[PDB]
Amino acid sequence: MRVRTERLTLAGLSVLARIPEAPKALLLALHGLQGSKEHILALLPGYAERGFLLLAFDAPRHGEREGPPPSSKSPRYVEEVYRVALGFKEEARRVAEEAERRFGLPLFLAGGSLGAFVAHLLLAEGFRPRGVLAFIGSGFPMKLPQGQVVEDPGVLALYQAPPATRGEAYGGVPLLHLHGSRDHIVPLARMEKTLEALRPHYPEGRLARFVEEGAGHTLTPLMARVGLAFLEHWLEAR
Amino acid sequence: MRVRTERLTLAGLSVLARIPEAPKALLLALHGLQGSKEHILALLPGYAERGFLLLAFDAPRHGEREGPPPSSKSPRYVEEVYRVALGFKEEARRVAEEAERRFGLPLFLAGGSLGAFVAHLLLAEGFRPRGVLAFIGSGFPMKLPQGQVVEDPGVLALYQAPPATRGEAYGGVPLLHLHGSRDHIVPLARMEKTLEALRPHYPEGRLARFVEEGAGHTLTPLMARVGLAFLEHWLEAR
Repeated sequence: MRVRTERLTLAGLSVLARIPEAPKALLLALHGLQGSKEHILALLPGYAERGFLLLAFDAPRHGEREGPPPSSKSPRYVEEVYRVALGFKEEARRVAEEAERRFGLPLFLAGGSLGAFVAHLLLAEGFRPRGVLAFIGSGFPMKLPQGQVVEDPGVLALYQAPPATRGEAYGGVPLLHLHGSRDHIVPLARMEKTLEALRPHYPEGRLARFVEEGAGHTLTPLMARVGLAFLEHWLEAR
Repeated sequence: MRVRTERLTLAGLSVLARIPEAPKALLLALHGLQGSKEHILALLPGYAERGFLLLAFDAPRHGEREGPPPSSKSPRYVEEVYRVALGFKEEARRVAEEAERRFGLPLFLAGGSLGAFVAHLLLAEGFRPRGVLAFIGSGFPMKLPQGQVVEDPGVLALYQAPPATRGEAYGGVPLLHLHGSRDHIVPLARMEKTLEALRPHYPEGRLARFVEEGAGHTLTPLMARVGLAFLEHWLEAR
């Protein structure tokens, strides 16, 4: 399918869009730390060409928005990363609720790294999309390095009760985690911890994982193809 | 896509074929213990419609062939199960090589349970398809139950040197293991042991796993859909 790149205004932010002629569904994509709305859409080859109306926006301090983004060399890095995440979550929820209204179609969510964590924050807070792809990520915030200072109440609360520890709130929304076995930014074990926390709250067949052996912290074209099949599976179901 | 079913003769065996009107690749499918050629093709919905010419034949002692198959009550159960696997392997390689000569299309393998182990036996002996789907299975033979007697030299050889311990002979052929977390016939850990044995021999990736949380020892529609994405990714690769 031919695909047109265009900008809308939803929930008051500027969203990059890829709209197909006969859209069959929407896909809101949330990028990773140090990423951008152009970056995440480029990592989803063939999706719009198959009928998914893609939408991405820059998280706080990223892309065209005012920086600077968090620096891993700062003792306030973690706090800034999750302040960005909490803002990204609040924005995403509104972007999705509007998008649905402006385009009237089933909506799925995709997030890479920080965006996958935000996808978990959204599900834990009751957001109900038709399915979620969580790439190179986790439902627990990153291990907190020694030497950091965290005083923000929102950030402390996410560490005290990570979203993946609230599986009962996820509504069994279909969820696929896609990961690389050698990821050093989000260790494989944190993705597996997320799946094990969610397991008991998910009806059989609705929760799954795909692991590319040897891959690191990169949303590979293989992961992208598998995620595309997963969204079509739930879109064509029941 | 029009698809028709027919019986062909390849390498002297009766092969069930599901033929699309526009074949872009071949998929030889190898059923599991107590299964049959019709059962394994029925568990691959949508594959022929996407352009895969599916082929399946009955393993020794199964389906239309003189049986019965091995019975778990027998002290020679394991011996008989792996002699069926060795026979099935030798036949499958001849069927695959004839199908490739005849249709000139990229060839992939899919195996379910014992058929997944047969796919491993083929890779360990240097058969080089474009990619392999190993559903609900493992590259190691089952744990030997107490009371089993194994005298067949060919089966003893499989325990002495399981195929997954010969990763260097696999030639980095793309391989995806698809499994259910609650499978007790082939425990999840046997599939993980397979991948860990092969990992050092797949330094360029192309090895992967897909685990459906809550699924058991069945080839689920979600597994089939993910396996079709893996095959299309490798078919399209350049």
